[PDB]
Amino acid sequence: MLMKVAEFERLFRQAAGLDVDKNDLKRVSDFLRNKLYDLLAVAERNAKYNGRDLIFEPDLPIAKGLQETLQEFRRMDTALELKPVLDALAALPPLDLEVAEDVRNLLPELAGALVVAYARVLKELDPALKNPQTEHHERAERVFNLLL
Amino acid sequence: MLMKVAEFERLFRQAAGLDVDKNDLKRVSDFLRNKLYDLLAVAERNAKYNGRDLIFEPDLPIAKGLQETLQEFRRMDTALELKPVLDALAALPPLDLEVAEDVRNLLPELAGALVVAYARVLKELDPALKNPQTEHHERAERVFNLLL
Ligand SMILES: [Ca+2]
Ligand SMILES: [Ca+2]
Repeated sequence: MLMKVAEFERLFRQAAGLDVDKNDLKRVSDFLRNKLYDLLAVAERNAKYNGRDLIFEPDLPIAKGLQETLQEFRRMDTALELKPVLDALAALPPLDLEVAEDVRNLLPELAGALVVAYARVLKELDPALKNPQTEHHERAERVFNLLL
Repeated sequence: MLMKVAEFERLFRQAAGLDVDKNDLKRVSDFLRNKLYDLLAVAERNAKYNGRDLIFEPDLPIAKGLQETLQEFRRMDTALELKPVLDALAALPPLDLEVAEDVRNLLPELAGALVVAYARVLKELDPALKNPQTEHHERAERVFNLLL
């Protein structure tokens, strides 16, 4: 998955005080992994459009709000490994272009930001929520699908 | 505002089957106007990053999900005028760079996609909602703020 199980749990807990059922974490990981993949697919397209042989941070379609959530994640002093993210993404078609070092280190942080955003979306959908189950996740995904 | 009152009303109905009044539209329009402005502000940064003095479509940080929503909007046969969008954006500080022709024509569509996404978020917050109250806008905005 994108990160260790305990890592997912730690983000859900600290960011929104939520406890995610293990039977849902795999899907959460694949869902956010797919969103991260989409950020990179758009980034590769932008890199080629600008005549570059490498993908850089500006190539990723990260809007101001997501950027601020990313900073929100960074303030959590939570270091996530790169390997699990790259391995998760490798299940999908490989990018043609090399990603710049700025982006490589960014990927795990983005994974964290995505989980943080996802957890908070769940909280907006159900303010008193504590233990989301399948149905909460399906709904959270529908919301995410609208903007990311 | 970003569009005619009639067009806002139409998008809210076609997108989420929601009704909207005056109090709603002024707040909604300004919020989405600011979101659209932010896309452009980031686009300007991206244009400059790529050594251009003109903003093109790839510069806009449009993630795949938002792009799908734009395509969803385009399927609603609701053509929006460019001028109301530019007038709305004029209330904010002008960018240094001019936008290219393809971006100009895209702006109204983005305004429409944003309304479509906003209405659908409101609907997710409460599938039984018919007319969004201040409570709902506050939550819908918080959801958008996490991603845009
Ligand atoms: Ca070019
Ligand atoms: Ca560069």
